[PDB]
Parts: sequence; structure tokens; C-alpha cells
Amino acid sequence: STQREYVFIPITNSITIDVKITIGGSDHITNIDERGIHNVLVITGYAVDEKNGRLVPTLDPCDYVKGILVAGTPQQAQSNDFLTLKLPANKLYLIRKKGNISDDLKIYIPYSSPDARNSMKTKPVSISDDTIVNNIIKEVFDKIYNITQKEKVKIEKVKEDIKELFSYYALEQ
Amino acid sequence: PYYAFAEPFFIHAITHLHVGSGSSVEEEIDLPFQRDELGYPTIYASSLKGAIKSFLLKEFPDKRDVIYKVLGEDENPEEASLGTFLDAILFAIPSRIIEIDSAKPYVWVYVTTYELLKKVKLYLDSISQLSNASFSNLKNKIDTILAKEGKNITLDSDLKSAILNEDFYVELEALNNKIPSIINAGVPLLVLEDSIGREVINRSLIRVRRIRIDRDKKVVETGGLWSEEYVPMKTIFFSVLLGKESKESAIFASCILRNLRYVILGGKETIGKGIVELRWVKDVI
Amino acid sequence: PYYAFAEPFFIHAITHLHVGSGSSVEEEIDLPFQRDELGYPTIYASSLKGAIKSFLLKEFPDKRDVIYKVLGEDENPEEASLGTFLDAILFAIPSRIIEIDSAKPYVWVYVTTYELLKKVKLYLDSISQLSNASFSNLKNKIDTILAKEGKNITLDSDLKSAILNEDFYVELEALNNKIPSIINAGVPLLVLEDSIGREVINRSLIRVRRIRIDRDKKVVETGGLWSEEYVPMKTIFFSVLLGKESKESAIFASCILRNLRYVILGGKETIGKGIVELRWVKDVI
Amino acid sequence: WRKLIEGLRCYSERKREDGFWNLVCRVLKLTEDLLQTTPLNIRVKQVSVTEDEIFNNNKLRSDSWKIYDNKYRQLVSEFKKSKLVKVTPESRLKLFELTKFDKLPQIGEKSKRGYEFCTSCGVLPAVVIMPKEDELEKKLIDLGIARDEKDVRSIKNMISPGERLCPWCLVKRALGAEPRLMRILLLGDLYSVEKIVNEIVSRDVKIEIPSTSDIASIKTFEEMIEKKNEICEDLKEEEVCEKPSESVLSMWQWFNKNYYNGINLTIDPEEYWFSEKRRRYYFSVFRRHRITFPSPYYALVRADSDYLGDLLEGKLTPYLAGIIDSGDYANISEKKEEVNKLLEEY
Amino acid sequence: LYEEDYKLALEAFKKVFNALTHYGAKQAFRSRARDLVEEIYNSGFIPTFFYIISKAELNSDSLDSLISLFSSDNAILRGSDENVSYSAYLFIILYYLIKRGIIEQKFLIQALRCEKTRLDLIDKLYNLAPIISAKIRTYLLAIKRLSEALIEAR
Amino acid sequence: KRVLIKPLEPLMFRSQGEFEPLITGSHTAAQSLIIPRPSTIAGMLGYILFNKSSGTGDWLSDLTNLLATIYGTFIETNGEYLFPLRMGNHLALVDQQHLINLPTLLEKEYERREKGIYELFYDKNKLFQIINHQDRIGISIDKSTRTVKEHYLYSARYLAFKKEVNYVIFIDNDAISDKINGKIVNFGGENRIAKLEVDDYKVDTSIEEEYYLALSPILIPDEALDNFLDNISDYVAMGKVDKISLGFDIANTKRKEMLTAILEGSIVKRSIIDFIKNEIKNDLRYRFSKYEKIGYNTLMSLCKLALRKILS
Ligand SMILES: [Zn+2]
Repeated sequence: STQREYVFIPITNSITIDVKITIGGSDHITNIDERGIHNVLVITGYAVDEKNGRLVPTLDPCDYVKGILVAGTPQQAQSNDFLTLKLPANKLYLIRKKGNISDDLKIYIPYSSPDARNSMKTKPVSISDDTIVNNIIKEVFDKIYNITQKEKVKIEKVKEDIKELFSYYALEQ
Repeated sequence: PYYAFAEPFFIHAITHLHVGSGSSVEEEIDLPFQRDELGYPTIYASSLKGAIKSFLLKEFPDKRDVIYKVLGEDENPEEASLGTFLDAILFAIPSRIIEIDSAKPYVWVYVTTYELLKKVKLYLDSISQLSNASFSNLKNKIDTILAKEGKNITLDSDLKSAILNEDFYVELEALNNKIPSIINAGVPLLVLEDSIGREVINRSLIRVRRIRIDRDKKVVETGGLWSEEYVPMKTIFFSVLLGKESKESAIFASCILRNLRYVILGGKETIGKGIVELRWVKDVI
Repeated sequence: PYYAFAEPFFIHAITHLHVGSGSSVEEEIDLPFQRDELGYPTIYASSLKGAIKSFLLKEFPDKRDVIYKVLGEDENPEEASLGTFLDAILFAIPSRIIEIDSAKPYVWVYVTTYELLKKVKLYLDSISQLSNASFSNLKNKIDTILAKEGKNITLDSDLKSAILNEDFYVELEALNNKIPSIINAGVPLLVLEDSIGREVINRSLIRVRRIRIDRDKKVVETGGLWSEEYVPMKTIFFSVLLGKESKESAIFASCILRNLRYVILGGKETIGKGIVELRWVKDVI
Repeated sequence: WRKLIEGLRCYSERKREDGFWNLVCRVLKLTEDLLQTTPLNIRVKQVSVTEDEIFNNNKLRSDSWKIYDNKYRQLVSEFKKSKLVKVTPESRLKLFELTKFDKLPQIGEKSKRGYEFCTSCGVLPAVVIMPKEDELEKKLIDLGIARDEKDVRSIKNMISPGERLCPWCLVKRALGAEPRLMRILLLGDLYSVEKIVNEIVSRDVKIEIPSTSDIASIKTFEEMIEKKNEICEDLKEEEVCEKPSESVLSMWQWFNKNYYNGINLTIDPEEYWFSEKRRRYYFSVFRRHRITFPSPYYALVRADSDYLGDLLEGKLTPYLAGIIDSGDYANISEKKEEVNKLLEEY
Repeated sequence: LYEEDYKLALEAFKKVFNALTHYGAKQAFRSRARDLVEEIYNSGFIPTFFYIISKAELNSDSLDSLISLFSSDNAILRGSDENVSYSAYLFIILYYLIKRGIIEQKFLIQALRCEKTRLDLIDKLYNLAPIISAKIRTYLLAIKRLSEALIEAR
Repeated sequence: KRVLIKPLEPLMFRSQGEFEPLITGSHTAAQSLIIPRPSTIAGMLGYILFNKSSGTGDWLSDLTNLLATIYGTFIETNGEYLFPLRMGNHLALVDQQHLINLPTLLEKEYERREKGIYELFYDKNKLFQIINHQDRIGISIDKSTRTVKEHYLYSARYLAFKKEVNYVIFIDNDAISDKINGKIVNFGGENRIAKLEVDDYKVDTSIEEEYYLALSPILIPDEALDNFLDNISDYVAMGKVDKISLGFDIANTKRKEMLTAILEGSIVKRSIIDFIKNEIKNDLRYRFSKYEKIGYNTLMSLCKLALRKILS
């Protein structure tokens, strides 16, 4: 298996990396290849808690979270608040399909206990936020995909995508 | 395949053109030109075929059946046609230029955008598979230009700076160093970004007001003012004539198409607004 | 044979003429002159036709039906007209000259450019093919001037140096000293390079400020000042009149066109800005 | 729908002669199975209440005052729920074998290409095909359409040459030739279908309805209607100065309103200023009398109120149109500041 | 392209419109907006620029009132009605070269003070003559229209 | 396996028939379908693969002998896929990621259902960013007067493509690739032109879910029409049902049959599969089997690009 970690792109402060592990190997699923990001995956039935930025799970198929699949190990620091999957390709529901997968991988997603304390309420929110959109240019993807920000396909090609592709349901809790 | 051959050609406006479209667009023009999906002037395939078929029936009245077999047989007989025109695509529009000495001096230049050159390439790829007279000498040129997409480009001239249509300052870059030009007129061809080009092109389009005068008092009538749009002289539209495999098309492509140099398209012929020239990209390449 | 008759003619201005603005592009002059696609002055054929039509409907009241045939009905058209006008290309403009030295000194000269002679050759070539006519006499002349392109030349005279329109110094080659003048004039014709010709020509245009005086104070009215653009006297345009076979085209070409010498084009007629003379190429050869 | 096909059958046989009805008879009988189906296809819904939801023992209960509001809420939802599936009324018809095998009854021309869709609908095949204006008589009377020649000018009066018609659309045209037949549906279970028809054949009411060429000629009609005498001598024969020879009427309260200025507002303008054999003539006629030639354009005006059905739910979208939208009522707390400012004010 | 030049023309005009206290100076400006725009495109930019500065009569408190107009809104142009008008139009032209980064604002503001540098300003504009004339057109044409509309006779 | 149809210019696939000058004092007009019916796409490939030694009066017995099996059609701009989505006369081109939560959406409470549906056909509907209605107007000129004839004017709303767009189908055959590839076709309409392109693409062939998308008109056999329309909510969750003509056959110049169908982009429940089988009789099952080969009864999972059938 490949230790492919799936990281969120919400409106949250703690989104910087929270994983001090990187490509490690030489493989990845999502690619920015003269069209924009490839192979974005969607996590439906999950939310995001503003504080403690992680994927809060639910059962509403309408609530959904979208991120990328990078091969870095899950920070080697928590080992508790992470959902760890042994999953093939055909069960990775992806967007922008270009290349198929080795069809047996191991995925870690930022998790959270249900937190049955208070009643749930999940809110639709966008991430366009042109003042913040520039952060994401060099917050998440370039730190994994530096090759595109310097002498290759433009990093404005990534901008009109994240204000177009990623839009997640939050918690406002 | 039943498209044995394809004969692309350039439509060169000898006088201004006006192929009408009713009142389909807004700007202020009452009688605008025929547009396309993205706003540039085009000649529809219906207007381009009908004009060439209305012509060429007066020119070669003996070959009326050869033309009917290929171009439609407008009578109640409805045998299928053998020839198809594609919509004429704006290839290059003339533009006034002021270059900062920058050159052997020019006063006007040809201007294209990268949107317009993609549709030309689309037409060019699509018929390369059947044209065993492969015009890759031309298809490659568009390919190299499209590779340099994302900046203003001059193909053969060496200007590096100019003023297009008295309003737009652009800095130009050679293709890589040099390449033969398509239009054999001794005129540079600039390929602009799609945002800047759409303004420079819209500035070459001729939008006139026209007047109907009360002949007894020599003043304009009430509501005797309207607006029209023309496509300038020297404009270049590119289209293709696709032909099914038959014996009439062999005559049509050999006997009829060799003798088409000038035809008349569009309307307002009284103003002299239709004289155009076809150039048949099989000899200019 | 697409056109029954084909009548190229020059348009010599007797007074300064002014065909109105027309266009939609905003400009500095308040009432500008009609512009070409290269920016030179021209006359839209819609203005040639409407002016010549109303002139003929007065000078030939008995043939008022031959004119309605060739130039279209006015109020309720059953049928398209048969005659066409082509837009009047600027052929030569006068420019005052300070001739440095030669045997015969000159006070003014005709200035033309190579870009303008190319548009005329485009008219002559297409009209030659779309008709029985063959203006080989003009075409052989202009195709010799267009061979020397990219170099200021004086047609017949011997100048070698001059200061045109008080601001531009040019050195002039001699072409053949044997080829006859294009028009009937002792004044030489300089075929300037298109870059320096554009600036020399803009100097010959006549910008004029006019006011409307308050009758009771003999001062300018409130905002009663405006500018205005005229084409000089002696300016030569070039257009073609075309016609299809109708048995009235033959009468048009016989009487109407052979008795047309002076017409009033454009506007500002109350101040004499429209009188013009037509010289048919059948005659000026 | 049946009782209207009934009356139309009865009435058309009453006028078995007179042309255009010997045609309607021939199709109302040839296409019985098709005309069984209503062409309109309504949709019905229903909710219910009980004594439990409204009473305690025999008096009203608390919070009962909102039962009607909540009950009407479910009704509205059930409509919008079903509006998700759009079933056109043509789908109910059975046309497979009528088009695969040439069993479609085609009174008139024979389709050189199958079945020749209707010119009004566009969806259904046509039953009454019409020849073009090559010439009608020698092509009407030979074919089954016209029994003779006298009926042709009566068929043309209701069906244009070249016009194909489906069974449903001909029923629209037949009722368009006699709108009093609508009384069958108007009254309902009051008079027997035969008694309704009898009063229609026991009279000669002629109800002329405008066309888009009539509407495009108001200012022209209304101009030659006050320049009558002047515009009158020159024609004298062109039915423009004809004198009203009948007492026909119309629902159009402009045709009724004049109809009586020796102007004969019944003339089809497409045989006049809007014609081709007569265009230049009436241009000249209008020319001499300072009458402006008409424009071929009318205006199709369609008004509809905003959020009315949404207002019947008591919502506030008709008040704050755009500021709050119908979608906002899925969570009214997001617009709590405004929905309260209005409601508190009301 | 020049969609924000109709905006610029409105702030530049509203400045000139207010630093023209005398009514005959507004009228004199309306005369400059019409005329000066039509020589820049017939006679050229710098031939008209020379004509503007020669009639502007610089080298005074006026030349420093211009510097204030770039930022302040209480500045005033004092001088001959023909001087304030010609100098107010010099502002209009210079206000554009600043806001559009054709000429560096720091250079222009210190070239409007140091007598030795003004010749370097005119020398800079000579090389930027083709570029400038193209861009100011929409801007100046708008100033011409605003003048004819807002500057009225009493 | 997969076939991309690249339109080189605006196309027109008109429905509703009768686009030609018949009535004297009246213009003609025609619209265009956003997605070509499978009969159109079948007839196109059938035109390439044509041999006279076949048919003689069949047009589908003759057509089904040429092509193996075609699967329904959708949109592909830049490697993205867009799929028809239909409502009460609204049509939308929605992206794959938005069909997942349709069955849960169509079951929500009243007010939460309308809002979710409304935002699909207005905000998340990506049709008008990809396709514009170019309303071309044509005219017939009589050479006598050299003007327009008596009302010989027609308006044809073509299908203008703002971006690069292909129509996507799949074929069971693989010997078909090097025949229909790089071919210039006369993709059905007003004598318009598209280009063909074949590349391999792996997708499912048969699946089971409780809600399918209709990637092609689902033909209703005209005998179950009564037992089907009276209870329509049991079979169609949302979409549009109407009577359509299967087209116009070239070899005989006749309009094809006219039978009720469930228009492409509708959401059909699982109850529609077994209902059809238990209503269609083997007298017509042999017929409707052909209708499926040319590509009519094509279903798609709201999960993923898995293409089912009904009789197959
Ligand atoms: Zn119908």
C-alpha cells in the first residue's frame, strides 16, 4: 500500500499542512497538468469542524468534503484522530478522471469523533474568498506541487479551479 | 468515406462585406454582420453556399446540372447534395498600425487572435485525414503559433512595439525567430491575446450610420436614420468545401472551382458591398 | 458578363467636399470626413449613389424611369436595382510643395501612396474579371508604379528633392520619363511610400473651426463653436459604376453617364462644399 | 372532451353540406379512437382532515387554527412534487402501428415521406393534408377533400392551402369556426347535447376573430376609417368601401366598436396591403391619401404576477422579491432580520 | 481596456473644475478641452505639449499649486484666465501620466520643482510621445465631453 | 470503445418536424435538441458502414446488422463529463458530482426539496456556459426580382458551442475503431459537419441501483402506456415524458415510427426495469431489442459512469 493522505481545503486557520511529511516516494493521484488539478476526490456524508479543523463524520449524503490525495504519511504524530482505509481504486470516487489507480491503496483522512454533545447543523459555504484564494495558491498545492509554480503551467490555472471545484459543507460550531 | 476530398479556401474581401443577420445582436447596430458563437464575424454556410450557387449559375449556365448535383438542385427534386461548405471563419482583419520606427515602416497590418486560430486549426486537422494533398505546410504554421499562445506575436516582421487602431499599444515577440507568412501580401500578421485582440478587431469593424433624405427639402426623414456594420476590405475569411465522391464533383472541382476567382457574397450590392475573392489553398501553399 | 457595363471614373473635387461623419468611433473632430479602412478619406458608395441618384432625378426628368431601374426605386421597391457604386478610393490629394531646385518650379503636386494604388488595382482586376471590360491601359500603368514599391517616386517630372506640406522632406526617383500621366494635368504626381504618405496626406486635409454668432451681441453663441473636416479642391477619388443587363443599363451607359460631368456630393452644400467633376476612364486615356 | 366530440359530430352532420363540414364529418369519424383522448391532461391532488385534528370532544382544540394552513401546505407541496415529471398529453396517444404501417387516415394529399406532421402542433401526424397553391380546385375536387367546387371557397375559408392538420388541431379549427359549441362544456348537465346544438343551427351567429394581420393594421384601419369618403371613391369595388352586409360580432372590443363606418373590417389584409399581387396598389392608394403604409409587426403581451402562488402560502417573497427568495424558506432564520421587520410591521 | 479611464476623467475633471474659481476661467478651460484634444491627434502630442507649456506660464506658485492638486483638493489656480486654463489642462495631461504609471510620480513631482530637471521631463515625454498619445485618447476625449456638459454659461 | 463526436460548427438536431415553406403567408421556424437522439447517432455510423447488399425496407434490421451496440450520449468539454438532467420542461447539463445526492434530494421535505432542485437547474446548471442558441435566420431569393420570395423566411436556432465539446458514446464492437476514426461525417442536421474520434475507455456494462439516469430516451412500448401513465410516480422520479418520432430513414425517405418515450436526462426508478420486461411481449421484444442496440434504453448510475441497459 501507499500511505496516501487526503487533506481538506476548508475555510479554516489550521489548514496550513498539519503534516510534516511530504511526497516521500515519487507518486501522487492529483495532478495539475495544463488543465488544472486532476483526480480530486469527494468525501460525502462528512462535515468540517471550524475549530479542530478535521473532517467531522455524519450520515447525511448531502454533506460533503472535497480534497486531494497526496502520498505523505499522516504526520506520524497523531495516530488517533485519523481514519485509515484499505481501499481499492474503484471505490475512490474521484473528479477529473485522467489516470486510473493501482487499485489497492491505503488512505488516511483527518478524522473526528462524532462529538455527540450538541445537536448537529451543517452549513453550505464557499471558499472563493479572493483575499484568501491567494493563500491557497501557495498554502497547500505548491508545497506538494512546487514544479508548477516556477517554470511550468500557470498557478492562476489553479485559482479559477478552487473557487470552482472545492466548496464544502461546514459546521459553524 | 463519402468525403473523398476537401478544398479549403480563403475569402478575401475586395470591397467591404455585409452578410446580414437581421437584428440578432445589441451593440447599437440595427443591421449587424453575421456573428459566431464568440462574437466574431462569420459567413454562415447557407449564405456562403447560396451566394456561390446564385453566382456560377449565371456564370456557367450550360453546367447548371453539374452545379445542381453538387450544390443542391433548388427545384422540387430533392436528390441529396454532394458538396458542403463550412461556415467561413474570420482569419485575419486589417488593422491600422503605428510602429515606433521599429521596422521597415508599415501603415496597416493583419490581426488575428488565438481563439480565431484554434478554429482554423480545428478545420485544418479535421480534413488532413482525407486530403491526400496534405497541406501540413500550413497546418504546422498554426501549430507553432498556437504553441506560443499567451502573448502578442508577430510572425515575420520584427517590430516589438506598435499602436494598433490608434488606441492599443502592444509589444510583440517573434514567433521563435522567423517563419514564412501565410498571406502572400507583403503585410505582417499579428496574433494577439484574446482579450486585447477582441478590442483591436472590434475597432476594425466598420459601423456606419446611414440616412434617408427627404428629396424635396434635402433633410433627413423622421426615423430615416439607421446603423449598419461592414467587414473591411482586405479581410480574410477561411472556409472549406467538402465534397462527396462522385463524377460530377470531379468536374465541379476541376472545371468550376478553377475559374472562381471573384464572387459576390452578402447584401447591399448597390453600395458595392459584396465583391470578394476566393484563393483556394492548394496553390498559395 | 456578370456585369453588363463597367464604368470606372475619377472624382475631381472642384470645391472642398465634405461627406459626413457616418461612423460610430468617437473622434476629436466634431464633424469628421468619411474614412477608409486604412484611415484615408473616402466616399461610401451609399453616399455616391444617393447624391448621384437625386442629381439625375433632376437633370433627366424624362428618363426618370431608366434611373429608377438602374438605381432602384425610392418609395416602394418591387425589385433590386441593377447599377452598383463602389466606394470612392482616394486616388491623389494635392499637397503644396517647396521644390528645392529644378528647371520648372512647382507650387503644389498630387500625392498618392502605394497602398492606395493597390486598392485601385484590386478594383480594376476584379471588375475586369466580372465584366467584358479590360482596363489594360490603366492596369499596365499602375502595375509599373507598383513595381517600384517602397521608394518615393515622381511620375514624370524631375524633382529629386522637395518639402511637402511644409514639414516633410522627400527625395524622389524618376520612373520612366516616357509613361504618360494617369490624369490630364501638367502637375506632377508623387507616389510616396505609404508611411510618409499617411502624414503628408493628413496635412492636406482641411480642419476648420466654425462658429454661430448671436445676432444681438455679435459674439459666439453659448457653446456655438465646432470643428469640421474637408477634403481639398483638386482631390481625385476613384470609383466604378457597374450594371447588369436590363435594356436600361444600355440607356444609362449611353445618355445618363455620357452627360454626367458635374455633381454635388456630400454635405455643407449651402457653403459650396460639394461640387465635383466626374471623368470616365473611357475618356481619360 | 367526449361530450364536445359528441356535439361536434352532431353539429357537423347537421351542416353535412356547406363544405368544410363534410370534411370535419369525414375525420371525426375516421379518427374516433384518437379523439377519445383529451388533449389537455389535468392533474388532481388531495389532502384530508379528521375530527381528531380539529376537535377536543365537540369543541375546537388549541392550535387547531393552523390546521387549514398546514393542510393547504401539504396540498401545494404535492403539486410541486408532481411537477417534477412533465408528461405531455401527446404521450397518451397510441401511434406506433399508425406510423410504422401506413394505417394513418390521410384525407387529402398522400405523404411522399411517411405521415407529414401537423403544422399547428408539430408533434402529431396530420390527417388533413392540404395541397399548395399550384391550384386548389382541380386538386381539391379530384381528391376526396372536395366533393364539388362550391365547397372549396368554404374549405379555404377555414383551412389554408398547404396546411396540414392533426385530429386534435382540426377540432381546434372546427370549434374555431363555431365557438358557440363551447356551450356544451360551459353549462354542463343542464341541456342535452342535442338541445345545445339545435340553438346553434337555429341561428346564424358569425363570430369573426382577429388575426395577427388584423392587429398589425389597427392604425391603418383606424386611419382609413376617418378618411373614409376620400379613400372611398377610388376603390368602390375592393371591399374596403363595401357596406356591412351582415350583423356579425366579435369578442374583440375594437372590431365591435367600429364595424359601422362603411369600412368592412372583415377584409383579410393579406389580400390587400399585406399581399403580393396587391401590395404596390394599396401602397399607391395609401400614398395619395397621406395614409401611412402599415407595419407587419404586432406585440404579444403576456403578464403574470410574481410569487402569487407563493403568496397563497402566506410567504413574504412577494413583498421582498429578490431580497428573500422562495428558497430562503427552507431556513427562515438566515433572513430573520428582514422577515421580522416586515411581519412586525404588518 | 480603458474602462477605468472614464473614471479617471471624472476625478481629474472634478479637481480642475474646483480649482477654477473665476467663471471666465472655467469657460476658458472648456475652450482648451475642445481644442487641445484635436491638435494632439493632428499636430502631434509634443508639438501640442510645447504649445501648452508655453501658454501655461509656469515657474510660479502656480507650478507648485499643480503639485498640490495631485493630492490636495483645496488648491487653486491663480493667474490669467488664459493661463489658469492652459495650466489646468497641463494638470489633466500630467494627472494621467501619473495615475497610469507612464511617468513615475516621484520623478514628475520633483521635476516640477527643480528647474534643471524640467528639461529632462520634456526629454522623457519625447520618447513616450507615441505610447502616451495612444492611451490618453479615451481619457482626453472624455474630458472634452465632460467640459461641454458640466462647464456651462451662466 | 469510446467514440468522440467533435462538431466543427454549430449543429441543429430539430424535433417537431415540418421545417419547410408550406403555408403562403407565414414563416417557418425550427429549434434544436441539445443532445442528439440515439437514432441520429446510429444513422450517422450506419451511413459510413453502408453496403447495398442488406436491408430492403428495414432501416433498423438493416441498421443493427452494421453496428454492434451503442451506449447513450453525454457531453465532454475538457475531460470533464456533463450529463443531461431534465425536469418539468427544464433541461440542464450538470456535472457528474451533482447526481450523487439526487435520490436523497427528491425525498426531502417540501421547502428543502425545491431549494435543492432550483439550485441545480439555475446555479449548478452548466449548460449555458457551454452551449448557446445561435438563432440563424435564412431566406430564399427569387432570381426574378432578386429580393426575398413571398414569406420564404425561416428561423433555425442552431446549437452554438462556446467551448470545445464532444458527444460521447460507447460501442461494444472493437473492429469498428479503424473504420470510423478520423472520419468527417455529416452529423445530422442542416448539412452540418462533425469529426469522429475513437479511443479506448473502460466502463461498466451492467449494474443494480435504485435510481438510474436516462442517458437516452427510454422507449415505452405503446401497449403498457395505459398501465404506465396512470401511475407515473412509481417509475419516474423526475424528468419529462412525451411522444417522439424515432427520426427519418434515408434509404426509404420516410419518417420513422412515433412512440412515447422518457426523455434523456430523466431520473427513472428501479421499478422501470422489471416493469418494462413484464409488459413487453416477445412479439415486440425482438423489435425493442434492436431499439436498444442503436442506443435507446440506456441507463446510467447516479454513482459513477456505469452504463446499464433495460432489455440487456
Ligand atoms: Zn396538431
